[PDB]
Amino acid sequence: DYNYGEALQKAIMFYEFQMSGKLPDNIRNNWRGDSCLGDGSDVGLDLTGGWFDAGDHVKFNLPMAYTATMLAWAVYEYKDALQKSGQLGYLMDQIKWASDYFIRCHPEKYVYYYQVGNGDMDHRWWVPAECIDVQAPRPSYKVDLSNPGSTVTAGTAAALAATALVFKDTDPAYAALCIRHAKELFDFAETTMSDKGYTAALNFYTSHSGWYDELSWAGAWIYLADGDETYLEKAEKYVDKWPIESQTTYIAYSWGHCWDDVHYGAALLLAKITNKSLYKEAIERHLDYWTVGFNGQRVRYTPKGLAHLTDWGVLRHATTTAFLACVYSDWSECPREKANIYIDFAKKQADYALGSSGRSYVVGFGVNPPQHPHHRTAHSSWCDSQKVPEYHRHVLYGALVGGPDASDAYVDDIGNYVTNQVACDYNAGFVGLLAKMYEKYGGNPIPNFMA
Ligand SMILES: OC[C@H]1O[C@@H](O[C@H]2[C@H](O)[C@@H](O)[C@H](O)O[C@@H]2CO)[C@H](O)[C@@H](O)[C@@H]1O
Ligand SMILES: [Ca+2]
Repeated sequence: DYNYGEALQKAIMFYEFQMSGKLPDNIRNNWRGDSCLGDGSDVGLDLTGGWFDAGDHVKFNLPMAYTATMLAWAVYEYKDALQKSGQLGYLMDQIKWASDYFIRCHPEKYVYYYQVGNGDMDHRWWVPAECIDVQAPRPSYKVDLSNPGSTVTAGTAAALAATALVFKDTDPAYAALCIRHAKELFDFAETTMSDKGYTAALNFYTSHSGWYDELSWAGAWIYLADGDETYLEKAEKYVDKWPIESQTTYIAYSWGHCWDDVHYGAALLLAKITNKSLYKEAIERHLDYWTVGFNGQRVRYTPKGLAHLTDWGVLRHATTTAFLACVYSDWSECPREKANIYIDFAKKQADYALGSSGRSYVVGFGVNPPQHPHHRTAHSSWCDSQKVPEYHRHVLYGALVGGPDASDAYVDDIGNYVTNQVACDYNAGFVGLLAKMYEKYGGNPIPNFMA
């Protein structure tokens, strides 16, 4: 069996490498430094902090909020296992880092900054984070009542709500602040019902599923953290505008939970909150189709056992769906026979990410892991070139790469930003999955681990 403690410890550490702004003194690596300290200067605000999205240095607040919410979800479900591993403190520190940044992006009730950095310009430069802000300006982008962005504002509300949920027992003052910001951002999103202003992320993180599942997503997290039934009532109200499986009348089920489509996770949380069969059927339709099949149709699988939804961030999809299987299979209302099927599914997907096919797909872990992730700072080029140096100067511990194709084929290639891609959302659900696997199978993390 694989060391799920070591994997978990590193999958969490991966986020330290993504940090932007003035780093705290408690960081565990010696190669990341302060960066992009002027973020927000163009609008008179302190918009520093947060995570760089992927191997670039743009801060995209839609996938960032998604990542924070999933990280908080891991704590919510597997707090005790995360403490026993000794990594709960690090994971909590990262959640607050992202949420602190979301709060700074919300200086007024109906003004939310959703992006720092221009996508096209930032991607022209292959330079480390500590040098990026000298090469090109980093403008701030915002939405308001006249140019609204309901998807991203609702997504950030979910993140702050989930943050308040896990910080309420340790820092109630901080939890109260996050809740206040979440309900404001929720009201902002619900009032505008539009993405007319969400324009800086076009061609990078444009959603087509709609902001309504983001509303149910946020409404459930607000209720779990605050108990205000008003936001549970609003969550169930917008279920009828979730995506529907084509050629049917079911709630969509043949995709997966991801930064673009959160109605999957929303259905799981609403099932646990309300115990209604509407949500239980929807999530069980999804997890059934992803395992044994539903109505004679089944998600594609590679011969080596990987659930292969699509070629873009395939492992992000498998590990994330696997995490949902963990949470639901551990639920008391889950049919027992379906529980064993779902959890065996989760272990196989986890083991595939860790090296069941013959090689780890987690940088710096296991056998023959990827060594050339499409990541500017870990590569650390001295001349604006992906090819120079020919080896990464730094190890991007814990990063889950895009993954192999449908025939289990994969090759290291710093230039392939699909197969060798890494990103915040790729590791989000992965943490939750490993937390469960550690709880069940153990495997001790590296003591005193430093990068
Ligand atoms: O936005 C996804 C991905 O983009 C990467 O930049 C690409 C860019 O999208 C493409 O149009 C251009 O031709 O090539 C660059 C890379 O050479 C970016 O490097 C990634 O960080 C980002 O995740
Ligand atoms: Ca959506």
